[PDB]
Amino acid sequence: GEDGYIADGDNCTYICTFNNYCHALCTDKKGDSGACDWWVPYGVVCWCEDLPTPVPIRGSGKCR
Repeated sequence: GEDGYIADGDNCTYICTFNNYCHALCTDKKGDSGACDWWVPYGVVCWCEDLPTPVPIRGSGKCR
């Protein structure tokens, strides 16, 4: 469906160092694939491709 940085129900991304971790995390959540992006406005977090609407991605605002 959509692409972006997988977040949790409280607007928080997931930290990473390796692409494998993000890949599994993303696939675990029905995505196509995933990779760790080292330079993002939130730090080094997971980015997913073709992630379903049931799963949230980061949006504008705070992580609480």
